[PDB]
Amino acid sequence: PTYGVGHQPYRVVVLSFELLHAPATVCGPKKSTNLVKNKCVNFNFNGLTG
Amino acid sequence: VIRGNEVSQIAPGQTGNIADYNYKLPDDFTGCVIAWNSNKLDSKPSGNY
Amino acid sequence: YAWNRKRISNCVADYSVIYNFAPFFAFKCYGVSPTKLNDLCFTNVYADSFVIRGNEVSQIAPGQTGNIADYNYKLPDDFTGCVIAWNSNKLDSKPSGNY
Repeated sequence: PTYGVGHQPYRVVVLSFELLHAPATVCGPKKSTNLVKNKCVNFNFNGLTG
Repeated sequence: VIRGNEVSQIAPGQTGNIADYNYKLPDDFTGCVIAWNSNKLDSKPSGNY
Repeated sequence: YAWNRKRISNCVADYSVIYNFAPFFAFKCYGVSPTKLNDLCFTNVYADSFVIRGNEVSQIAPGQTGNIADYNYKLPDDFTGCVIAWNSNKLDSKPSGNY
């Protein structure tokens, strides 16, 4: 505890995100909406906005 | 758990000692790095060995 | 206002033993990167040593004005070096006041 701020211990947690190539399994708390077809609509498919 | 000078080595493309012999990140890395001080839990007066 | 200057010449330089001498965080290098300092060679390396307040560490950069960078220590705008600063409260301060 008597060493300086550059020699003090640090705890490191590294999160690495694997982007969408497989079916998504880690997804956020947003709810779902019933699907509409043959109508001009804004969609959001697993984070793909268009 | 690392030292305070070596937090800058946990990054894509960095070299040194930790990055070359302990923990290497890819150059196409995507994600987040979280670091905080732990002088109250991971230290001892006689030396945390 | 009376900063020292040490000439470092005619020697091989290891920049990985810098981290074992002072408890700083990281280098602040301009023009180069601190991880590539072992793979290239210079002609002359100078070292300037002084003590300032924590407000004025940001004036030890090229192109900065203020109080330290106007009448005390001014860096060139074509600077190709590294600035290392670390806290020292156990050696540079006194309860009666270090003057």
